[PDB]
Amino acid sequence: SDRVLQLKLGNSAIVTQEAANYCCAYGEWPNYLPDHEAVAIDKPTQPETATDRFYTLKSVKWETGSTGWWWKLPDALNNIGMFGQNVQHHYLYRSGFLIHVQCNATKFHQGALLVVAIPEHQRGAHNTNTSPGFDDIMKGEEGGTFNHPYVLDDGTSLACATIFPHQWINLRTNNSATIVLPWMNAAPMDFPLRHNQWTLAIIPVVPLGTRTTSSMVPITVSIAPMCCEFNGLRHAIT
Amino acid sequence: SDRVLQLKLGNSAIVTQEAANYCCAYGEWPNYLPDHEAVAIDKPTQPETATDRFYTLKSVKWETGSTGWWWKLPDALNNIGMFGQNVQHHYLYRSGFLIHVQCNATKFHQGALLVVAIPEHQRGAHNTNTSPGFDDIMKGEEGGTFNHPYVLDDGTSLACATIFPHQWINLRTNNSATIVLPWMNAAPMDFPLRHNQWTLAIIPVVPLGTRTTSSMVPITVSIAPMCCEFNGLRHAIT
Amino acid sequence: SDRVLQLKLGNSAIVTQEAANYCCAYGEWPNYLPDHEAVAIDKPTQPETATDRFYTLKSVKWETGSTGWWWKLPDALNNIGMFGQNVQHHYLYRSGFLIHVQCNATKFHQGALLVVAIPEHQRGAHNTNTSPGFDDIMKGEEGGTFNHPYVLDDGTSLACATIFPHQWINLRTNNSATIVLPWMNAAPMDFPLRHNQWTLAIIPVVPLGTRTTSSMVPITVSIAPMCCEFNGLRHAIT
Amino acid sequence: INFYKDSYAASASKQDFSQDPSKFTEPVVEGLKAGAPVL
Amino acid sequence: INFYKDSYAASASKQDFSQDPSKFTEPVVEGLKAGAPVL
Amino acid sequence: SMMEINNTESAVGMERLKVDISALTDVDQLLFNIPLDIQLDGPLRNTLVGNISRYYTHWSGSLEMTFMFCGSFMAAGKLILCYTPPGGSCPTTRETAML
Amino acid sequence: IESIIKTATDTVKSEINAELGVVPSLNAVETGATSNTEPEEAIQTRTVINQHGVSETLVENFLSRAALVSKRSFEYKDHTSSTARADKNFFKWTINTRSFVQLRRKLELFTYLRFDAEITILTTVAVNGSGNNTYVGLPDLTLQAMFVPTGALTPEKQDSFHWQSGSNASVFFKISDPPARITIPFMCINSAYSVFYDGFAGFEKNGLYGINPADTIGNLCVRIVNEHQPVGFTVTVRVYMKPKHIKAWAPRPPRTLPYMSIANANYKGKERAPNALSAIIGNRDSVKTMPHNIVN
Amino acid sequence: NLIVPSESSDTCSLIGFIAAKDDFSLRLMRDSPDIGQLDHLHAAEAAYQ
Ligand SMILES: Cc1cc(-c2noc(C(F)(F)F)n2)ccc1OCCCc1cc(C(=O)N(C)C)no1
Repeated sequence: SDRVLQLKLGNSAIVTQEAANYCCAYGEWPNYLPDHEAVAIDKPTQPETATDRFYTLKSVKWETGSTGWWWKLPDALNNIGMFGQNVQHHYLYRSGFLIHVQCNATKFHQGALLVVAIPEHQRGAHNTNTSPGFDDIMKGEEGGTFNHPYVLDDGTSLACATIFPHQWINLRTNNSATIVLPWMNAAPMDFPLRHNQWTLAIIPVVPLGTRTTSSMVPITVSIAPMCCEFNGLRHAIT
Repeated sequence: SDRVLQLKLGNSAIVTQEAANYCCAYGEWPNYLPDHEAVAIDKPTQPETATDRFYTLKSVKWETGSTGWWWKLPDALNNIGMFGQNVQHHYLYRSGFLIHVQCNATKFHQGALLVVAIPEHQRGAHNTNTSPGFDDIMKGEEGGTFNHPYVLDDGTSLACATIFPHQWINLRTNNSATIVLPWMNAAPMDFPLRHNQWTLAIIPVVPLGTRTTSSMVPITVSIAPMCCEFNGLRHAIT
Repeated sequence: SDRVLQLKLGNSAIVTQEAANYCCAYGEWPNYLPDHEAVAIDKPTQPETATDRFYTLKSVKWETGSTGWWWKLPDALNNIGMFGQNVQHHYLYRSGFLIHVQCNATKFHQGALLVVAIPEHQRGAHNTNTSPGFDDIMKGEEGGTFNHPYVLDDGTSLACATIFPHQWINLRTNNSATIVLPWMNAAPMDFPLRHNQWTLAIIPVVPLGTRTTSSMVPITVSIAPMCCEFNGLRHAIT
Repeated sequence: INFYKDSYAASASKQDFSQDPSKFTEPVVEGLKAGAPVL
Repeated sequence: INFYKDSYAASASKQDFSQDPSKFTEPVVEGLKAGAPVL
Repeated sequence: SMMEINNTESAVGMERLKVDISALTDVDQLLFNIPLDIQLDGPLRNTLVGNISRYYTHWSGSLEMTFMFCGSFMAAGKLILCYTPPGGSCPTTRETAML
Repeated sequence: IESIIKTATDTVKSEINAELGVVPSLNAVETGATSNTEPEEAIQTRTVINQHGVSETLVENFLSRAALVSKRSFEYKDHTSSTARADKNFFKWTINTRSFVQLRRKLELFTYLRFDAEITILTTVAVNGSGNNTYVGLPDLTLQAMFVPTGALTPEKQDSFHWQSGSNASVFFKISDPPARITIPFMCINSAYSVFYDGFAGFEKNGLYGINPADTIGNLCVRIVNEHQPVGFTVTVRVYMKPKHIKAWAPRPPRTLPYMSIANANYKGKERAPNALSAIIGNRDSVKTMPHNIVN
Repeated sequence: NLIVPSESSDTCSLIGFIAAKDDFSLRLMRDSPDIGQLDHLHAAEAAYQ
């Protein structure tokens, strides 16, 4: 009853038979911007199924020495499908996200992945006074990897990352994690090309292990924007 | 009361002070596809202000020997703004159009332009048995020119073109023409890259003339899609 | 309905067929001094039609290099008709004004005049620490010309002069401007020979231009005092 | 807190929210209507 | 004691005892019941 | 209040308060652009809105630009005025600005 | 029409418009009226409930701020061998609001102003180092500020019998105290001060131009009450004025060129733009040049 | 295009105006950078004479 789940958005659907539950960040659900909170006065465009659908990013391989992976939103989706086109043609965007992380192995495999959505994951640089550059932060669809997951690449602690909305993929228990993210920002809308509201981090707290014949064990991320709206139409910028 | 007009769609607006009236093709107004006429069962996307707005094409010069100009829809708009992106990312589209043609001169100038929207303007070739090719028909935003406007480039008559929705731009009378086009098709929706429902033709029945110092006299076309909807989302094709 | 106007005061009348509207300074109309605001206790004289009538000043020529013109009130009218006599024979005066500025040309002419009534237009001198002298300020019926209209001859901006009651004479649009001025003073009455409540400024923001055969293009000012009253009768001083 | 006997000694008055911008934005005898041509 | 005209000048507000720890301890769509297995 | 659109070395005095337009022999040509920054020294600085606003640090709300054509009665023409929300470069072609 | 406005106006959502005879985006600037085009008529809008306050732009708030109006330094010492132009332990100041540009420009945004004036006097002292470049400490002196109205006699020396102030309002304050403060009422003989006065102050032709005699205030006379010490000090007095209970009329174009004098509006402008006589706004290469164009 | 007859001026001028709508608001008063002084204005000293 809580291990099987189907998510359907637009023309996309996902089914998992080894879920635990799914997390609604801070007990909230995505919604459109209400009139009593709006700032931009132009009529927003709400593409609905054109943008509110699952986009699957490139899979990554879970290796023995893997330190972890991250993707910044909306940066990771800014060049994908109609969501990317709307982002490129509009000065302002707003949306939640539905995140589904997939990783399966055998009953002889072991490992634990922490799947956490970090709001405003401002990254720090290691052993230097220079702030991270644009190329260090904006990785797009490919995402990045943690240099020091122990401190979340920001001088904090991985052990306390559970304060953020998160699930675990414990191979003996489940093969997928689902997190629903509301709009998380100090402003009602934002410029999607210069600010990232959420960071999805997947960190192998317990390394992948087995004594059976080894196989590639990928981790796959599917993200569906929810309640997308865009304001300030102009020419494409990207 | 009938010479001044303002058209506002999305983030675009047009004002003319020398209009005659405006024509609603066959006395109809654009609308969305009703449930009792729909065929495609997927939820359509309706971008609204993102696509239902005025797009201005490249102006053309009205010369003494000008034979006339034409633009095919939706071909002319298939690579412009969010309308173009939605067309490229969807197998099916449906929309009306709001056409505004602009041409101004002095009170010492004379000339008459017929502005007619031809439904299913299937073109013929002159003095050959070979049918027109793809490059002859699909001209995109630049449009084309009439080889033999006298017969509408199709073996018919220009004199009888008034059976189609049309206005005139008579320089001594008005400097703009406005035509509202409903969806005109045998099918509820269509593939926008292979079929053109409407052809806009501007033909100088009375040539431009004056004895005052000559100036460039452009003709400018602005077209706003109305009640756009798209079905069959996939990757961009263009 | 708003382009034709007739003004009738006393034995004078003015008709224009190319007006835009007329401006009532700060949305006010002239009136006599009420009892609850009076200071001087002697019975005032109210000549009515003898003074509340249109006086036409000397016309000025609009040239290519014209910088603009100004007239100070009541100084400009202080020696004209019965208004001048009453001013000369009384220590105190009070009145509004009705200003009508006239300038006509052909449909081949272009130009724009800003017609603004400046309250307390205290003039400054250019490139000197010495304040303007009596002869620089008190020009009478002939008025003066702007040395630096760009800064209104007072170190301020011409661009912001629209904060004052004003109209425009745009040659393609209208050939006259009308402004109704109420009494504008810190005191209920004033000595007319030493203080000017209003300054009428006509500044050619867009120079006169044409390619047709040139003609003299005058600008004519007609000013009618309204609700005149005078106190403190004595011998003529002028 | 004003214990002074003269009223002009009081603190500032920041509660006058009355406005009439038409005195400067529309000082015309004939009011203009929305949409209708001015001229 | 606040005689200032601007409300943000007031002293601190230490009387908001409202809590909702479930926002961080139980942010799951399906609430869990006591004793019953979670999975 | 009037903008100083023509803030160029060639313009003196009130010449800076008007923009001249002439007949062109090419279509869809750009005529002028207006920087929208009130804090920087631009065409909007010496206006009522600009002068008053520069006594403050934060601002919000819509602005309106009004243009008066001061040609002869016999002159005719059509122009397109575009506002581009920020994010990219100022458009240099009509087909981009009209979006 | 007059109305009570506390927040910026809300926006109402709007639909497509195609109506013959209706052109809300067209206007007639020639009438002198500002364009009445609404955002809902120019573009398609959404509904927005605007909660933005407008209180900080109230005229009272805009002008009711303490601003420097007078700053005078004088030597506190034995003035037996001082020149006639030297301030000998006291000074007098003909009150005006035109000496410091920040307050002057804000005041000159209006033609007429009516307000009461809160006056704050701030005093600082420093030991004289000329020759006697030795520090012994700062004395806590007593000062007297006397308001001398029009027609009253001003003191001519630090120990003048005019300081007895039989009817003049005087305030005695110490340097160690918080700055002295008093409220001066609206004292104009008219209903409002004339910020600008296009007239002459006298019945002859040699009177001063641009200063309304109705607004004449008087003189502020400040002395050190203490007799001089064996060593000399430099005393600096700063006077701040804050208008309150303000009424304002007829706003004016702001001052652009630098001020030249406190007696007139004479202008010269900077040598080059910005704020030059021939170019107020800084130059750009052409009307098609975007000064701060964003590239990538 | 701009089209004029031979007798009209071939160059025409536009005047651009700007204003805020009644949804405009401002906050955080500050000293305007549009005015400043580096010395006392002329005749300011005379007030103390
Ligand atoms: C600065 C000052 C100081 C004192 C004073 N100092 O000490 C004392 C004493 F003796 F009681 F202790 N009185 C008195 C009055 C003062 O100024 C009055 C400001 C009024 C005004 C008019 C205008 C104007 O002309 N406008 C706006 C066009 N502006 O402001």
